[PDB]
Formats: sequence, C-alpha cells, structure tokens
Amino acid sequence: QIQLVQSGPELKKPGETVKISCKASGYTFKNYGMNWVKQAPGKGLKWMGWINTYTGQPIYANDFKGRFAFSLETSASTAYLQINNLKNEDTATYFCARDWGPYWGQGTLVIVSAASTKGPSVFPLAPSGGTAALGCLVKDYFPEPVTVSWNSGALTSGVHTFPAVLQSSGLYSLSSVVTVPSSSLGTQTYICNVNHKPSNTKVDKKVEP
Amino acid sequence: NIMMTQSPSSLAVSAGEKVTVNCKSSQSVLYSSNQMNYLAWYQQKPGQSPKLLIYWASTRESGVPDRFTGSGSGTDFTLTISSVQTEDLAVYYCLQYLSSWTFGGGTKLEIKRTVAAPSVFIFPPSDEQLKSGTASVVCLLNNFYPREAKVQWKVDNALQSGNSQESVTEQDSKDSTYSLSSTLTLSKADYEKHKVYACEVTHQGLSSPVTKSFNRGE
Repeated sequence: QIQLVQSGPELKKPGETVKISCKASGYTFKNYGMNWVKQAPGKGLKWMGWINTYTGQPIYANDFKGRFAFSLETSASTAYLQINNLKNEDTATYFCARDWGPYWGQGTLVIVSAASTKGPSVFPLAPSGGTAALGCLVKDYFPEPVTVSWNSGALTSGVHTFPAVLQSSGLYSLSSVVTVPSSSLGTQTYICNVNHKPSNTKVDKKVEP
Repeated sequence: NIMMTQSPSSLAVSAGEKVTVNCKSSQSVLYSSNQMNYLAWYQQKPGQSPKLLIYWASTRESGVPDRFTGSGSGTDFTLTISSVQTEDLAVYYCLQYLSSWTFGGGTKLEIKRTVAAPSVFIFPPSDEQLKSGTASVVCLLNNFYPREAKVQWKVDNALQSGNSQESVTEQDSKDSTYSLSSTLTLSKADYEKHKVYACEVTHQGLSSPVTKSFNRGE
C-alpha cells in the first residue's frame, strides 16, 4: 500500500486561512513530485501546481498565483497546501496527486461561508398499490454531509437517499426513502439513522403509518 | 501552455454500445526522443478521487478491464469503451503531463435503457414539523427511465410555481433508473388553510398523467 491520506473537511469564513495536509506512505517521498488539483462543486479538475519534494520548490499554475502556498515536512512525508484570504470561489475539493502512476489523495472538501454549522431536524415520511413507501426528511442543516442508513444498516434494498438541496434559507435538506411490500408493514419496524458529523448530531427516528 | 479540448461534453449510450471520447491537445505531447505520448485518461465517479485508466496514450493501468482502450498520438487522442457496462456512468478526463498538467473539460457518460414508468407516492407534512411552523409535502417518483419528468403541485387546484425543489438520485449502476423527489414548502398557517394537496406526474412511461393526492386530515 502506497497511499495519500489528506486531512479532513473544513468550514472556514471569507478572509480566513486554511492549511490542508497530504500524508504519503509506502515509497521514497523525496523521489516524486506532488501535484495539487482543485475541483469546484459540479466542475472539472483543474491543476493548481506542483512541488519538488526534495527541494521544496513550488511551481504555481497561472490561476493559482497569489494566495496559494505549497510546503513540505520531508520528515513526515507530508505535503501541505495553504490558502490565504479565502473567498467563496475557493469552496471546492482539493486533491494531492503524485507524479507517475495512479496515486491520488481521497480529497479535502473546503467550504467557505459566513454561515454557522447547524444540526438537522428529522421528520417521518409516513404512508396505494402493492408497494408502500416511507422515509425520513432531514432538513435545515449546514454544512454537508448528512448520512442516512436504515435499521442500523440491515435495510439496504430499496433505499434511496437523495442529494441534498440548498434552500433559500441557506440551509440544506434531503430525504431518504425506502419501498417495501404493503403486506410487510406493521410486523416490520423502520428506523432511519441520521448522522450529521459537523454538528455532532445522531438521531434514530422510527417511521410508521 | 498546452490546452486540452475534450469532446463531446456529454453523451448517452445504451449498455453494450461502443463509447468514444476525443481529446485534442493544442501542442504535441509526443516526446520525440522516447516516442511516448504524455497523455493519461481518467474515470471519476461521484464523491471519489479520479481513477487512472490509461497512460502513455494506450497502456492500461493494472486491474482496468479490457473494454477500456486508448489510442492516438501527437495531438489527437481517443478513449474507447468497446462495450459500455451499466456501472461505467461517470465523468472521463484526459490529462496531458508533458509540460505541467492540463486536464480536459471532462465528458459525462450516462446510460440509456428501455422506458420504465415511475411509481409515485405523496407524503403529507408530519405533525412534528407542523409544530415548528413549516409544512413540507414530498412527492416521490421511484425507479424510472428516462430522467425527464414533469411534477406539478396543486393546492386546492392552485398551481404552485417556485416553492418546490426537485432532487434526483445518481443513475443506478445496475438497472440504470433514477428516482426523483419534489418537495413543496409552505407555512403552517398556509398549509392548514387548504384541503387538497395533489402531485401530478407526467412521464413518457405512463399512458396518461398520474395524480397522487391527499386531503389534509385523512
């Protein structure tokens, strides 16, 4: 296992500074340049730059010329990317990517926003023909993501957790639904497990007709 | 600086058809002393980092299935999927790595299949939410193809325009269908002032529009 482990997601305010770390393991660190790649939500991949991991010399792409600093800690085989005076257009996922071969970090989502993190409220979506649908409405949280599972992960077939939408409030909202045969309600129990790590919210909501 | 133009930007293909993606570099990426094209092709799926398919224009990465092949040289490059599989829906990127890196714009691939009509379900707002002062009404369209669908909200026969948001799942990587939710938001006071909440669904698979509805209080 050669791998690149980037640090976790960030929520920062316009004007602040963020520093993303990329940990490499399994090969001689100083022998391969490291690239940084930006992906704005819904957009393509854009190469940001490259750092010589022996000498620490950075080379910046044209569009990444001012507030962007590549650095190293050779000792720890770790490359860093610092972004200064954050703007809304810096909201994106940031990847480190090693010269030569297939190796990419898992990505670091950075959210730039004046808005504060808020936990969701969870409401039941309760029940046709032969199939019954039920669900959970997870509404008014910030920022993404919420995860949803059912019956502690023992119900997967027929589950649909939709992509969240941004409400006019500035808060996010999603639904999770599952379809089962009508005859099966009433002997079976339906619990949606909702997790919103940024606010440290964990809810188990029982849904029934 | 070497620019990369990928084409088409978007395509829809039936499973089993051949897929072709083209990449033009503004300058050659054939390094003359080793006769190697400095060009890679990537697959990227939602929430994942991109996955290398092909490098030096036509060498497969290990573990990459046979149906993916790269060809071309100089400025013209093509990624071919000889028999596209249902799980291949993704965004595909070419990358030049001869002089810095430049990614193509990406090509989004989707799957076509036989028409499949949605199941429709309507959910009233729960009482727990009504205490909070907001009323959410949800319409679900389940496991249908194609994605194109009209979902009209009516409240006591009044067309609701602009107070609903739609959400669509990723296309299923096994059977190639979508599910869609439309959610109508109202105030508690507005909700409790009306009776008939209706979700009208028009879709190529239904022989005529389908309406799921409830009276507030049944």
